[PDB]
Amino acid sequence: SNADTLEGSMAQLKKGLESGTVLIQFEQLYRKKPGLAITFAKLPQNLDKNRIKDVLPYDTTRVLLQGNEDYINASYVNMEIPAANLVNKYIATQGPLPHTCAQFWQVVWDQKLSLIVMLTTLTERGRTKCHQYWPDPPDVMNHGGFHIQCQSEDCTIAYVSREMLVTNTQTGEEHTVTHLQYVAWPDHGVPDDSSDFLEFVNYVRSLRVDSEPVLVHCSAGIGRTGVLVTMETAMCLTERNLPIYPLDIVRKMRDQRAMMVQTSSQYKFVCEAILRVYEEGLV
Ligand code: VO4
Repeated sequence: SNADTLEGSMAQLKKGLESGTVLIQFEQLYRKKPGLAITFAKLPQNLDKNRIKDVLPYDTTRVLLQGNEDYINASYVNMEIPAANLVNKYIATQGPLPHTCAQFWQVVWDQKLSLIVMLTTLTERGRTKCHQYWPDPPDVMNHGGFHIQCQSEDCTIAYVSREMLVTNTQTGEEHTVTHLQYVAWPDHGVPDDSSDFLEFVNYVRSLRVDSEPVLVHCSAGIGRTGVLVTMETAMCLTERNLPIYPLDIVRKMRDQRAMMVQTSSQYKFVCEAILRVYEEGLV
C-alpha cells in the first residue's frame, strides 16, 4: 500500500490511459529479463518440444520433469501480494504438441494439479494452436503412462468445463482435474466479451486451491496467459484495498516467463478491465 492508496492508483491508471502515459510505459518495459539464462530450451534434443522457436522458458524458473529428458516448455510464475501473506502460484505453459502431451500430463500428475485453464481453441483460421490432449467423451487416451478419461463436458457461450479422471496405469492411482477451456478469445487479441471474461476469471479464482499452482496455457503460453494472470492479481489487490500498478505486475510476471502479455492492445484491455472491477467493487 506503500506508494499510493488503491483509490489513488486507480485515478492514476485512468488518467494515464487517457493521456497515453500508461501505454508509453508499457512500450518501454523489457519483454525478456536480461540476465536470465535460457540454455536448456535450446538444446538439440529439446528444440522439437517448443511450439514457437523463440518462446522459451528461463533456466531458473522452468518446470523440471523427472527422468532422463527433464524438459517441458513450462514456467513457474508466482504472484506475491506481500501485504497479505499471499502468493498465487501458476505454471504457465504452451499448448502441448502431439509428442509433448505425455510430458504435460506428467507435470499434472507429479504436482497433483487440480485445475487446468486453457485459453485457446485447438485451431484458428486454419492454424494449429494446441493438440487435443484430452479425449472426447466417452473415448479414452493414454499419454506417457497415464490413462485420461473425460467424466463430464459442459459448454457455455464463452468456455467449456470438463472433469477429467487421470489414472496412473502402473499403480491404479486416480487423480481428478477440472479443465476449463476459454474458446472466445482469439490469439494475439482480447476476449470477445469483457463481461464473459471477468465471470470466467471469478470462476477460476473460485476453483483455486491454497498453495497449489493453477496450470494456465494458451498456444504459446504468454499472451492470453499473461492477461489472465494480471487480472487475477488485480482482483486480489482491489478486494484487499491495495494499490494496483499493472506495469509492475507485468514486470513481475516477465521476470518468471518472458513476454507475458504480448500486445499493447492486450495491456490496454486488462488495464480497462481493472478499472471496471474496481468501480464495481465500490458498489
Ligand atoms: O497462445 V498465447 O499467443 O495468447 O501466448
